[PDB]
Amino acid sequence: STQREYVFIPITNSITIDVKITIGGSDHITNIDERGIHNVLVITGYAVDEKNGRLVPTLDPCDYVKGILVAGTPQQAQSNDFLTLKLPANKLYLIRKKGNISDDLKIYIPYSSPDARNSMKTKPVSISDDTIVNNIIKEVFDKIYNITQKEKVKIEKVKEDIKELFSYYALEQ
Amino acid sequence: STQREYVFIPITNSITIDVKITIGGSDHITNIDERGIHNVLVITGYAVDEKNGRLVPTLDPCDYVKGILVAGTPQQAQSNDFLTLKLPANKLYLIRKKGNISDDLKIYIPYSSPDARNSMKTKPVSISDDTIVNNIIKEVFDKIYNITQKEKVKIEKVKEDIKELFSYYALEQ
Amino acid sequence: STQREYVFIPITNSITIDVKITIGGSDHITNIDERGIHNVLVITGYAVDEKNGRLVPTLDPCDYVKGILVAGTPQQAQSNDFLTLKLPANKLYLIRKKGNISDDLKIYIPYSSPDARNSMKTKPVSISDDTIVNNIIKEVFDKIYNITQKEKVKIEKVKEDIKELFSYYALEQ
Amino acid sequence: LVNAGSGSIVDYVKTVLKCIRENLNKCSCAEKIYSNEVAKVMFRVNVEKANVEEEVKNSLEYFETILNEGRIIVTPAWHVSISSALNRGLLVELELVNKHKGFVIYAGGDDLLAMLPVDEVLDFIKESRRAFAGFGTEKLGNMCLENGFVRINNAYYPSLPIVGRSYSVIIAHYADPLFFVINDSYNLLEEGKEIIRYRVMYNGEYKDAKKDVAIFRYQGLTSVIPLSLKRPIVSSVSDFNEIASIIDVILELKKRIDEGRISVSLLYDYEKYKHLIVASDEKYLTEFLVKDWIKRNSLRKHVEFTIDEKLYGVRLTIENYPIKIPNDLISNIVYTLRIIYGGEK
Amino acid sequence: LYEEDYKLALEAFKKVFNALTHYGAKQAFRSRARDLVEEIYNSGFIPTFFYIISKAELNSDSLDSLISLFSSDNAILRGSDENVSYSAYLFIILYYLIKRGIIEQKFLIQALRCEKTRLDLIDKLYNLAPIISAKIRTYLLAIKRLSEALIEAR
Repeated sequence: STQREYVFIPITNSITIDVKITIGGSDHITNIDERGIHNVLVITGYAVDEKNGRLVPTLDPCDYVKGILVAGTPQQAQSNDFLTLKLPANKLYLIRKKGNISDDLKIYIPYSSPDARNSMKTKPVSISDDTIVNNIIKEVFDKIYNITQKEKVKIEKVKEDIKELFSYYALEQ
Repeated sequence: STQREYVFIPITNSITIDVKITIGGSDHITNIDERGIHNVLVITGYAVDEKNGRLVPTLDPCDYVKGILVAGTPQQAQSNDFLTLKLPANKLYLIRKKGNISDDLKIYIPYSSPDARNSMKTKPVSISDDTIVNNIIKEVFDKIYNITQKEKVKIEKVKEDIKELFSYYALEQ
Repeated sequence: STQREYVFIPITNSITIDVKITIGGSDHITNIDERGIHNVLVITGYAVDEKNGRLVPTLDPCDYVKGILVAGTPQQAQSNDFLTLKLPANKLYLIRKKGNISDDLKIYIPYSSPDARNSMKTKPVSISDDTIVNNIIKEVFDKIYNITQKEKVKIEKVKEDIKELFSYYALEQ
Repeated sequence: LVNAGSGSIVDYVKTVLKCIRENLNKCSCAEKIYSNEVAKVMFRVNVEKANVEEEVKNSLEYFETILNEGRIIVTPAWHVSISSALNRGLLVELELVNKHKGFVIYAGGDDLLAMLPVDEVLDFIKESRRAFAGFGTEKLGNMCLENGFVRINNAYYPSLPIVGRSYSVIIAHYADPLFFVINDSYNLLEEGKEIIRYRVMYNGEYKDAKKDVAIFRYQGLTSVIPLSLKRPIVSSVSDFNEIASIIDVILELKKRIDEGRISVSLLYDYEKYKHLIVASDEKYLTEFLVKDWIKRNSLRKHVEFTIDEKLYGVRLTIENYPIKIPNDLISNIVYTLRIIYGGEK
Repeated sequence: LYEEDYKLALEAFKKVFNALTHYGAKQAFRSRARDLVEEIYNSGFIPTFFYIISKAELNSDSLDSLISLFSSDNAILRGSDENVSYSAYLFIILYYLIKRGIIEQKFLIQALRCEKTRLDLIDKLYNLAPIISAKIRTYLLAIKRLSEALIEAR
């Protein structure tokens, strides 16, 4: 029952906070100790909506929405904005997994309504453009420790896993 | 044949030039005629300390610090810090060889005495921050190469060809 | 630390030991426990000198000098013609490696200071006169390790220990 | 070689290619790389008879032949992979010719022959060229295009991102003899694509490439629109979004014309602005001459149409051939529109 | 024939464009590039040349700032916004007669200093009036186009 959170990694300037105070502990998933970003999380079958920086589900098992599971607090306010599920840690789509963690979790996933006032489309997109990696990793994730960018000797390595791992599917609306 | 000294390029300013009496000729085995510095010699073990590091020989073939070979005397003709051995110049580690040589020449390679009292784990360094790459040409190249680079047009790519082929290990002791 | 002294296998008359009273303890790294000789520390860019034959500095990269490394100090009274170095035991360059230790190694290889007036010549020398090693097999692991010649059976694998392996270079001086 | 085979192995081969460059060690490199291997073989006690002095030699013998021959040593797997990818690229190529209301005449592997309407021809080339390189937008069939990796249900398959792909568009009357229209298409490209050079950006320099050109032809008018402008066509995942980047420059331009946002006189006035845009070598000055040439013969007051600014100076040449190509890219963009618009009246 | 005149028009303009510090002087030059080119071919070359020099207000440090502009790139034109503009266009015309060898550069540079010789310059241009007007056309027309494009309102 780890009160987990999922801050995903698009190019949008809309993933600023969307969250609040810490896990309730320090058993995190930013396993950047060895060689950079480890233990990625990819939702299957979701959009990113290119705006209103939450996630929208679309029912084809073809989409990838990626981002690191850094826990915390869902703005201390939301209950319906998330799926409120309980995973046993063995039913996910993960990348760069370490020694198996056989515990169980709490689930808050940033959710936008399907709300197909428009039509839903999938738009492939990734990260490039040094300023487009300069913005977001300094917004939030560098502050997970802030000992990163302090002594982090893998700055050249962590900077790439934004353009190497997290490739999401936009909305095209 | 005649005098030959080895000019090893440091990052420090400790053993700067110290080059007395000439050859009678000027047959330095380096030749920078048109666009590239040639006959750059690399050798195993001799690693620099970046502070008066005169390339003590290590035993690992990974450790190396290159240099330039010219027709000089043992840094002002003293019996302090040189090897003074000879090999017939057919079993050399010469990158970008050029032209002809002298077969059995009096070579002079600088030598530092063993540095005890510390462990090293020496690190390889690729040099940048160009402010150095011209300092090694202000007085220690336009004197040791006192024929070339003022009669032709090309002057600039040597400070970058000393970037592509120059890289070596730092003692840090 | 674990001060280490080094032996080698020439075809000279300055072979057997050149070193006196042993470890004084119960430790060594050049293990001959299972299936022949092991951990024969290799050293390149050096020679045999074949003439009061300690090591020789040779810029030739095509040199394969190698021998048995033992602990202790080389006669404790010769502070003239050795190398007096230290390495962290992973910065080394071994052969047929064995168990890993992250200590530091005070290596003591015999290496004279010729300051040659004649050019160092190079000569290929592999293993000849299979009887010649019968002297030195009792001068390597039956000199200081001295477990051999009692009830061992690998004296046939001790043959193939040198039947093919040792191929170093000489001077022809 | 260094980028292939990543992991703990790369730093081993990184040193093997080091000790080659100017006719180097000649097997006297083990010293640098034996340490790499022998200090590694003890990570597991199973070494049977690994003669490390030979192992690093055979590897050094391998890369030697590669660099001496200047070409990858071809194995069956090298073929079967290129061959299978060539069949998967065929699949996505057929959805594109159907998406653009075209008629496939044959499409086997790398080749393709189709009959498109004059309308969907420009954006077909745009998507087809990028889809060939693996990059692409929304899935076509049951397969997506992921930056040089066609993906079929979580299964990633390689594509051919580096391989250039030339195009040849004949805008022909429906009554023209199909014998001479097909002949021209094989004697407009296959001997016209063989002679066309443009100024490509190669490793900071400006070299002269000759392939991947997308020739257009309309009864005498000819146009050539390079699709790469960078000689290793893809060297990083950021190289994809500018493949066929000149096509949408023509597509956007064509879009703003039929909406009356730009007069068609744009194509007829460029001649006088051309000599200045040619002779001008300061890009801050050309980005104002085309901004002026656009707004002069524009039909509104809120059309802000840019040109990517890497298109200033291409100088497409041709060696003594009965094909007259304007020797600059922006002029070829104007001729391409005249050809597309000539085949709609 | 005049393929290198679109080149010349780019170096001459970039000189005038920089020796026009004040913004209202650039705008005033843009007004000269449009208008002066259309009187040379309706009213004639020297009738427009007389009009240019009369409004240029020579005989100052300006007349020597021109001499510097022929070679230097740090020169500046100071004076009335209507003066720097008209004098900057006199440079444009003279810069062409130099680079094309219609008028000897040494003559023109010393005729721009010696007061007694300026009348001989105007006397030389009178006989070269038909030849000049033919050649400068492509050059001046290009200067007109560069002005309308590069000289913008803030």
